[PDB]
Amino acid sequence: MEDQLSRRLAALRN
Amino acid sequence: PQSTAAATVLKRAVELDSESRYPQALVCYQEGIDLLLQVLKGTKDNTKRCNLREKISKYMDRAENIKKYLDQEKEDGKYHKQIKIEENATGFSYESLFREYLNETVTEVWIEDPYIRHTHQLYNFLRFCEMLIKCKVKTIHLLTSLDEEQVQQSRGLQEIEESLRSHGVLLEVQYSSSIHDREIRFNNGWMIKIGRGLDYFKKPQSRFSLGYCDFDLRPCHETTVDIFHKK
Amino acid sequence: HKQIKIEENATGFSYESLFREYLNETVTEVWIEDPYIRHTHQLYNFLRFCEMLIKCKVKTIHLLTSLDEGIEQVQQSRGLQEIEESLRSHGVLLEVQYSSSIHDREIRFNNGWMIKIGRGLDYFKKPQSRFSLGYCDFDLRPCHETTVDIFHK
Repeated sequence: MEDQLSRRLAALRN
Repeated sequence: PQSTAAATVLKRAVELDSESRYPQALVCYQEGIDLLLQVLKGTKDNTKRCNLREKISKYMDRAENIKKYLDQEKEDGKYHKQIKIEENATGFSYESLFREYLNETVTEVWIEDPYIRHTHQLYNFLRFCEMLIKCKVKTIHLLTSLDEEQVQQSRGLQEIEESLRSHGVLLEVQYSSSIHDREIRFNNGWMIKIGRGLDYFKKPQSRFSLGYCDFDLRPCHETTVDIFHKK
Repeated sequence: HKQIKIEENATGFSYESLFREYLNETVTEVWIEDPYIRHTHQLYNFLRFCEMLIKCKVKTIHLLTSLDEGIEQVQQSRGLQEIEESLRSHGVLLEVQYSSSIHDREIRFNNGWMIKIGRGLDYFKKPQSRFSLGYCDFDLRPCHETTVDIFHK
């Protein structure tokens, strides 16, 4: 959960 | 205390989203989301920890979608407006929805909807064609997914093609089993992406319940509608 | 007052279109007299009429029709109740009265406006096919030839 969501935040600021 | 600030940011993100300030709304979403992670990775309780996942993943879906559309302006798009159809809402007839984006300059309509198979879906498509002829539409291009039960679809659209031909409107129907993206295109530049497509309606209450013939009074499923322009 | 002739096989004459002019936020009560609201398609004709009466803010509707002598009376009365029930859930008072003596086709709004149609609400021909245009949008449905008188006091 904290691994699935935090990675999606990286896709935004990519 | 710290999570309270995360609420204000996300609220502003929603406000900007509704005001169609998508570039600014996205950044606020990212900060609102990031603040929720610093709370999620801090909370120890298991019941509250699952509440935040729903909240975060819901916001994340919206944020990621906005980015997709802003990158999608490659000749194809321009995120102009998004109108949310809430669960069991009304006033969303095909006429009321495409009222603004329809005028005399529209002479060719493209529609990609994988779900035009069952009987009610055919009639949904039919009413969509009805309001498209009063305006100056010449040709309508439909692309739907293939059923196989497909006779009702293959013959249903065939009859609609014949009836449209009776008004001088040419209908071109093509099938493809590997489609998913819902897409509406007018040759004036406007494009519309509906979540469910032309199937965001739920079955009426009784045989003579209000909203049986006029879909403005017909309740709807929860779906999203995105508007774009091409110039 | 002005009379309008609807020619045989005419179009663009749905109740939404025909009554668009003499209807606004001022109308809060409607009266309708039509001796033929008995058959299935007629009950739907009346249904679409009510559909466009709340989009506008009407709170009371009075219906006066001739009861069917046959066995179809059962579905007629039952059907109009379901409509009255659905209207009630939207905040509309529907009143249904029967009389095998009335013959005048007359519609009345509480803003001074009132309309007399020749054939009444039943002036729409059957659809050509089961997927022909005008099936759901009665602005594309071929109408029977009739006249309509519109008065105002």
